[PDB]
Amino acid sequence: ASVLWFQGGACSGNTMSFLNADEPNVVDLIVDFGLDLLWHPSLGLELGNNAQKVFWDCAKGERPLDIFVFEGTVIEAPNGTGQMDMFAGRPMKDWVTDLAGAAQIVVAIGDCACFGGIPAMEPNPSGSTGLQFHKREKGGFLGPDFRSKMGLPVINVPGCPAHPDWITQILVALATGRAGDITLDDLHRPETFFKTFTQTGCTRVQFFEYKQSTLSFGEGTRTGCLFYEFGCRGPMTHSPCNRILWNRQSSKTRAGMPCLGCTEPEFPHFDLAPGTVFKTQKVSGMIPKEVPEGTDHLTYMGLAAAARIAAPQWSKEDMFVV
Amino acid sequence: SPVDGIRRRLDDPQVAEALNSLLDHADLLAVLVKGLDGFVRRGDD
Ligand code: F3S
Ligand code: F3S
Ligand code: F3S
Repeated sequence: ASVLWFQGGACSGNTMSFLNADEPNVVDLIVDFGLDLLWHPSLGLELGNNAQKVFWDCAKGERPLDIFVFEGTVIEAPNGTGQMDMFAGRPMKDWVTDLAGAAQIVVAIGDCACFGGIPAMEPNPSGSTGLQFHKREKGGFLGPDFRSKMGLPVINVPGCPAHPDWITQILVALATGRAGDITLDDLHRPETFFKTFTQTGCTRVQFFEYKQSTLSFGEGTRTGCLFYEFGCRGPMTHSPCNRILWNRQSSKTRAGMPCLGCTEPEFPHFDLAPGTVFKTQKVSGMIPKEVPEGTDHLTYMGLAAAARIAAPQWSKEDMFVV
Repeated sequence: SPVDGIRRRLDDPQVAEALNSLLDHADLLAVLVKGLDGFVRRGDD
């Protein structure tokens, strides 16, 4: 299975995260799983005209392209020319057009590629967009009706960056005959990773249940949930970040950092407008503006009051102790 | 006798039926009193 991994408006974080892959690690994925990595800007040996030969052979159908991985945004500025992202003699968006049209499967890795991500933040100088989404709005660069040659839409492996497993396990599934096991949600994300929430497996959910808030960073995060004071988007964000830990160690929320909802197409949420960074926007100083997914402010708040009154003592003390 | 007078209700069918029904859901009474004890010992909390 040939893989061509291109980077548009990328920071290469998805590649670096991918390189952190374990079980399989990246080398075993590239070699031992029958995935022929044709080229990758961070890893491909070919430069210049040899690399362009590889790209053109993929684009024109001279050689098969099974998986086109795209990382980074599709940069369309200036004026829709895409010349703020010139790659191998073309605007990167033209490469995207050709290769997405050539690939059996197109995988957008990372929010930039999936939805536009950080570069698509206003004022979006690069005219960045995702492959098939611009933020939540379906269509992105390739249009809502784009399908790869295997009939799939762009497989969106979101995250900023995506966790290595979010792509590697998909690649293994494709390589092991389990492509049919891959189900995609409405954002084209693999449901095997994105039916759960970041909160799922968060070490602070018991504090969340009892509405015990982390009050401060550092040692303050030895207790409490980050939802109330730090804008944790865990309960509104689909991800397996607390199921499949980052770097096989931790997750933002475990570590005391609020989930920024990076697997969600709106990321960065509120465009990091003043007062929204590591803060919970609240109505009347008590009611979070955004409640967990599938809840309503009145039942949430009622249950929150009930949970506060019935809170056990341990939920009000440090638990992640030295 | 007073104590034998209650011992007579013990062999009274309807009284026996009700007492045996109290012994049926005795667990629930125990758990509600345990819940009350718990709530009391966590009343400060
Ligand atoms: S990791 Fe980097 S490539 Fe985009 S998805 Fe995040 S800015
Ligand atoms: S339970 Fe965890 S995911 Fe965030 S909302 Fe609380 S720190
Ligand atoms: S910011 Fe992203 S990496 Fe996981 S903890 Fe939140 S979905």
